[PDB]
Amino acid sequence: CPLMVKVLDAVRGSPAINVAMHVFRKAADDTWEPFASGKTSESGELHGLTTEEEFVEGIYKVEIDTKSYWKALGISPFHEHAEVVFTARYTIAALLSPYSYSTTAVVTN
Amino acid sequence: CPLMVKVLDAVRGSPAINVAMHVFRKAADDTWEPFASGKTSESGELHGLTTEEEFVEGIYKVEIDTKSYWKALGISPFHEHAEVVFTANDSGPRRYTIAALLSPYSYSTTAVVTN
Amino acid sequence: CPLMVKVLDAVRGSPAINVAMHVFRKAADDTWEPFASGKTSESGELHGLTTEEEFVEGIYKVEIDTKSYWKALGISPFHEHAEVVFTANDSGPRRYTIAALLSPYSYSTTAVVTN
Amino acid sequence: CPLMVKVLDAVRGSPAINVAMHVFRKAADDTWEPFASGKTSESGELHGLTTEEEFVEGIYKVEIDTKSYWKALGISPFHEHAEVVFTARYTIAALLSPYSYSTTAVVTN
Ligand SMILES: O=C(/C=C/c1ccc(O)c(O)c1)OCCc1ccccc1
Ligand SMILES: O=C(/C=C/c1ccc(O)c(O)c1)OCCc1ccccc1
Repeated sequence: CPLMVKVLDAVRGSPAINVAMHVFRKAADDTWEPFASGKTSESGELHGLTTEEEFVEGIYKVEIDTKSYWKALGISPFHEHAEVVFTARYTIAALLSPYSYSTTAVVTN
Repeated sequence: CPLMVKVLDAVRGSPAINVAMHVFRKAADDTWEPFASGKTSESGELHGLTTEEEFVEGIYKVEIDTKSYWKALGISPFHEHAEVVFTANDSGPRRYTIAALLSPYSYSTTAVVTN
Repeated sequence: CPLMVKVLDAVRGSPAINVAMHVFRKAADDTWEPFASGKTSESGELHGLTTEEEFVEGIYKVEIDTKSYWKALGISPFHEHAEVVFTANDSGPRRYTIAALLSPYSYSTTAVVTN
Repeated sequence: CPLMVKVLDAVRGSPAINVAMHVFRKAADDTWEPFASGKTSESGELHGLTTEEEFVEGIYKVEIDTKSYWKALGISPFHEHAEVVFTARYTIAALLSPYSYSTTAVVTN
C-alpha cells in the first residue's frame, strides 16, 4: 500500500466515515487526470488506492469531499473541499472542522 | 477589506514573509479565472487583494505557494502549495480572513468570516 | 505588549469571544504562581496581560478555559482546557503572540516570537 | 487498549519516535498522581498504557516531552512540553512542530 489516506472529525471526535475523495495525477499538458478514488471506511481510512508499479513519480492531487461530509451531518462548512497536492510509502492525514482543516504527510521507508 | 490572508511559519515561530499567492474565481464555464494575487508582508499578512464591489458571489480558490517559501529556506517540503476553496458571499457580503499555518510536511487553514 | 493571545473558533469560523485564561509563572520552589488573567475580546484577542518590566525570564503557563467556552455553546468538549507552557525571555526580551484554534475534540496552538 | 497515544513530526514527515510521556490522574486533593508512562514506538505509537479495569472515570493529563524530542534532533522548540487534559476507547493524536502543536481525540465505541 504505497498511498493511504486517513480522515478525522474534530467536531465529533471520531474517524470521518464515508468521506469520498478522488486522486489525480498531473499530465504533460498540465491538467489533472483521474488516477484513483474511494470512500473512507468506518475507521476513517482509505486503503488500496494504488500499487507500487502504478505509483510512479509525479504530482498528485487528493481532492477530499469535505463539503458533502459536513452536509450529511447537518453542519455548514466553509470549504468546497480539501486538496492535498504533492510530488511523490505515503500516509496523508486530514483533520476536519467546519471552518478549518489540517493535513499532514507521514512518509516512511 | 473583504479578503485578507495571514500566513505563519510553525518551524521558526514567525510570520511567513514574502509568501506568494494567487486567487482565482470559478467562471461560468467552470474554469478558474485569475482574480487577484500578492505576497505576504513582514507581518505575514496580505491585504488589499480585492474590493467589496469586485468581490461578488462565487467560488474562489486561494493558492498559496508554500513550496517556494520552504525552498528559499533550504527545506524540501511535501506539498506543492496550500489551497483554500470556498463559496463566498452567497448570503450577502462577508469579510473573510484566511489563516494558514505552515510546516514542511503539514499545513492547516482556518477561516474567520464576519458581517 | 510583550504577551498577547488570540483564540479562534473552528466550528463557527469566528473569533472565540469571552474565553477566560489564566497565566502562571514557575516560582523558585517549582510551584505555579499566578501571573495574570483575562478574557478574549470581540476580536478573539487578549491584550495587556503584562508589561515588559513584569515579564521577566522564566517558565510560563497559559491555561485557556476552552471547556467553559464550548459548554456555553451547548457542546461537551473533550479537553478540560488548552495549555501552553514555554520558557520566555531567556535570551533577552521578546514579544510573544500565542494563537489557539479550537474544535470540540481538537486544538492547535502556535507561537509567534519577535524581537 | 482503552488509551493509546500517537505522535507525528510535521517537520520531517514521520512518526515521532522515542517520545517520552507521562499520564497523570487527578486526585481528590487536586494534585496530579502518576498513572502510566512510556515512549512512542517506531510507528510513533504508545500502546498498553492502561487496562479497562484500571481506567476509571476521572480527569487525566498526558504530558508529552516534546522539548526533549526537538532537542535530540537539534532544533530549538518553543514549548516545554505538550499537555492533554481531559475527562474520561481513546486515541490521542499529537502533531508536533517546533513552534506549534495540535492534538485531537478520536473517541470510539
Ligand atoms: O492518525 C494519524 C494522524 C492523525 C492526525 C494527527 C494530527 C493532525 O493534525 C492530523 O491532521 C491528523 O497518523 C496516521 C499516520 C500513520 C499511519 C500508519 C503509520 C504511521 C503513521
Ligand atoms: O492570526 C490569526 C490566526 C492565526 C492562526 C491560528 C491558528 C491556526 O491554526 C492558524 O492556521 C492560524 O488570527 C487572524 C484571524 C482573524 C481575523 C479577524 C479577526 C480575528 C481573527
